Amino acid sequence: MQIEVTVRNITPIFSAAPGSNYITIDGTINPPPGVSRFPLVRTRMMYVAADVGDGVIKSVPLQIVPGNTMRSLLRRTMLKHVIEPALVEKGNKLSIGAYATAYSGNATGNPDGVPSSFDEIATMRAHPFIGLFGGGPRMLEGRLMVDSLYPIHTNAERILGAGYENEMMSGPITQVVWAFNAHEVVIPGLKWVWRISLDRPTDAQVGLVLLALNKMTNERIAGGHSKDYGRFVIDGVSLNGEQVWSQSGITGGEQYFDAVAEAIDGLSSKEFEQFAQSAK
Amino acid sequence: MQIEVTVRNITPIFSAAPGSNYITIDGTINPPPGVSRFPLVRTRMMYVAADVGDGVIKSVPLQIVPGNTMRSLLRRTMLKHVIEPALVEKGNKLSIGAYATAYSGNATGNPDGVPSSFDEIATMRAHPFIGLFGGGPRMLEGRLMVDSLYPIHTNAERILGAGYENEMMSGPITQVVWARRMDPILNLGSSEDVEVINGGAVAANGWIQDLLANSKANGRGLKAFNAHEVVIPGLKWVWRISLDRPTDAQVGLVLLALNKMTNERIAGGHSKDYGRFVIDGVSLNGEQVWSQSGITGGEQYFDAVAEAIDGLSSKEFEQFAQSA
Amino acid sequence: MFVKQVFFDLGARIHADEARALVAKLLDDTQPGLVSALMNYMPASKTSKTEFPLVQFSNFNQGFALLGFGEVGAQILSDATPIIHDAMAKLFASRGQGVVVQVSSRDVPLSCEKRPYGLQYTVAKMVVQKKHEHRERLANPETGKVFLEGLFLRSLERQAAAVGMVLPRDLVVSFKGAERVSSVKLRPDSTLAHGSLRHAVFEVNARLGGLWSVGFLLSKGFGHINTDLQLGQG
Repeated sequence: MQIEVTVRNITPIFSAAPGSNYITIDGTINPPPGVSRFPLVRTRMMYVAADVGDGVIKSVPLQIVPGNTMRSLLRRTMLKHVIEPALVEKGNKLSIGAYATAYSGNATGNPDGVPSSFDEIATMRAHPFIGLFGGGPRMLEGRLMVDSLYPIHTNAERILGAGYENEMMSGPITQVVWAFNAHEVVIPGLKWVWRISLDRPTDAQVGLVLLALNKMTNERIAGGHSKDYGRFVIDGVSLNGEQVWSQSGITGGEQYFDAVAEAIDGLSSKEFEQFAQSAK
Repeated sequence: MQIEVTVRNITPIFSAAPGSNYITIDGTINPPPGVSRFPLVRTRMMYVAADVGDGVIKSVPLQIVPGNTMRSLLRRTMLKHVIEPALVEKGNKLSIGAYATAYSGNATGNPDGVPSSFDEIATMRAHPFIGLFGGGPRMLEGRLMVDSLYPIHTNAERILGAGYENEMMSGPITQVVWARRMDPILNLGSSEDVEVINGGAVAANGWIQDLLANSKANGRGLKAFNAHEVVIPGLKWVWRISLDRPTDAQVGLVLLALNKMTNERIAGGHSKDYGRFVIDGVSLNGEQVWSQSGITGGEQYFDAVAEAIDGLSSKEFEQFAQSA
Repeated sequence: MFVKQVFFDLGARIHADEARALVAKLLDDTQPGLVSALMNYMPASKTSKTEFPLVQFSNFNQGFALLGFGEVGAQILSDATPIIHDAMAKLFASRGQGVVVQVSSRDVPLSCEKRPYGLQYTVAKMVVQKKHEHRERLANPETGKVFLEGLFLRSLERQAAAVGMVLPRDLVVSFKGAERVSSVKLRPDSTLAHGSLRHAVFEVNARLGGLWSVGFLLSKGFGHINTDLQLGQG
């Protein structure tokens, strides 16, 4: 529900881009001829309309972390940090296909084109995780809408023009790190905006997203696990635009946290098996 | 009555064009076969005669959100934030036919052959919702005509004859954005994560053996890799919502939808946040009425629609949807 | 043509020859035809074939891996994978808490093109001596050099002939040096050992575009490396 966090990276970010790219040296990034080819895995590309040239609007490059990856990040943080640890007691162990439908979108391929009856979608979009992350056999839409990670940049000004007059990154953002094959990463210390959106959500769903954002620092995204890429820290979480973050955590809007705590206290596996069972 | 809604998208716009398109690793949309083509669902495209060079007009591409899509979007935001709160505050109860005819123009797929009597036409066209969006079994014509969503680009230069001669974008506005699936049971690793799965690690290993048996060998497993072409974010579009002899209540309902358009999404791709936008301006027969706090102006239309929410019953929807 | 590479993850590293011995022991009781094809045995008895090994083990950081050269080896690998994976699943679930066995696959194509400039390739764990005459050749560098050149060229030629693709016969090779000299053992606690080179560097004018195996003891995971990694690796 218009949840917008800002994060700071400390290590490089490597959200690799699909491309057959190659470099010779830092003077030219993609050479025309094939002398001294050294292959490149680019970071993720986002051409964007921006005010470059003092008045005109042009497509310019800018490097992001995609919202599909952070949607999977928010998903795995909640599933592996409260949903599995508050599911590990009192029985109710997940099915294997239920675990696939919780971690991925579906249990398997070929989702059945038979739709589900409404008493399902009424029960599932009210439950904290399933209505947050829809899909499965019926490809349920869900409520939670995950934006891609936008660096607070001069190319990113028209998207982020309202709340940020200052703290505005300019010039180069990215650099090449070799190890003879080259890799392209985002320089650390950049401030990013990650936007989380939900339509008409229940108290437990926004509490779950909020609880996950209390603890988002631990899991590393968009880089090599061996290469130490992915560390980030969060300052400035906004909840309908009002600042709800400190060093110790959220400390604000406690009705959301009470609601989701009562929800995972009442969490059961039956809704997850009613998700993942492909009614073909 | 002409309304020109000039908007700026916040997120990328993805309104999927039908058509099984294909994409290589680097560019080359729809390659010759055998270069390992990946599936590609492009954004909705519109060919436009445009001034390419001096004296030549060619059918160039320019990719849009369809006018059917935003006609249903304006209709859906009208129903979700004006008509349904009114009908639940007064307790007026729709039928399944009235509900389906309100959101989809018809109740069933078979329209009635007979035409509606003229008193019924006058009542449902003086209705501030049904007059905007007609349909029904007797196939009513709505007063509202919704154009498709044109970006302010050189390609739409012949389209934007009046206004928008500035803010004139030259280069390309689309992007191939890649999204993949994994099988996360192919990413388990530790059996302490598998102790949540009932039956132990043997069932997870059976799913490993299932996907390797699929890999040597048409039941699809998981772990896809797909691309979709989206519009870039941050570019400014124009929308045209015109009206055919409107009552002031119908215009007030359109402006009530335009006040809180920004909650809804002008795209598909719901989970990827695609479709977030902010309205830069709203032109009411050329005059600008848009502010940061909704619409500043058009007070007679709003007053007319405030008198139209009062006196609004479900009965008009019911004999609009009732088939002879 | 193409060679298929199957990676098996158990959470701990086991050596390729030790994995070969371990794989034979678990399946010795049941399904002997699958074991015969995997180890390249003669269809009648236990003795392995004299020809080029289509199926060979290799190295994997968290376990071991299988290489199947050509369509026949790929099919043998394709039908072998579920039974072997279930065998490790039962073996590692019999003792301890249990570990998830994780698989991976690649279908690396093979190619070769002749270029008029020398190209460098390094091979690790290279067994070169198997009779006394090769030990006599290795004493003098001049008469051991041409032996190593002929061994490398005949290895490339027999792998091209076994995979079913044509190799140009105007290739020239050159050997620069090897970092270390070490022995290998056929079986543990055996007095017999075979001499071997470690981190040997070779220079071929032509280029290679896939997994290439050279020399002796190919089925033990000895002396093959991915050339496709080594183009511009540095």
